[PDB]
Amino acid sequence: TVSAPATYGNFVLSPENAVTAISYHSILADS
Amino acid sequence: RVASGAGLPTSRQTTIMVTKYSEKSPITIPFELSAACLTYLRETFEGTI
Repeated sequence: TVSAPATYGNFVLSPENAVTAISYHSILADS
Repeated sequence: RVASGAGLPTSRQTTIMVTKYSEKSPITIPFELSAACLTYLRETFEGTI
């Protein structure tokens, strides 16, 4: 078992689901 | 009107009505807003400097 980084850095808000969020907003029209 | 002293003055209407027509004119200018800056302003995120 290898401990890889859990997040894409520390400079922008975390969640990786951002693709679904922006697209959903288009459909509707801690560091 | 001026009170007369030599001739007999004719009676007149002391008020007259005039009609004026109006002119119309529109003025317009466009301006544009980037979406990215609008999202910055809308979404209120403040975590980092």
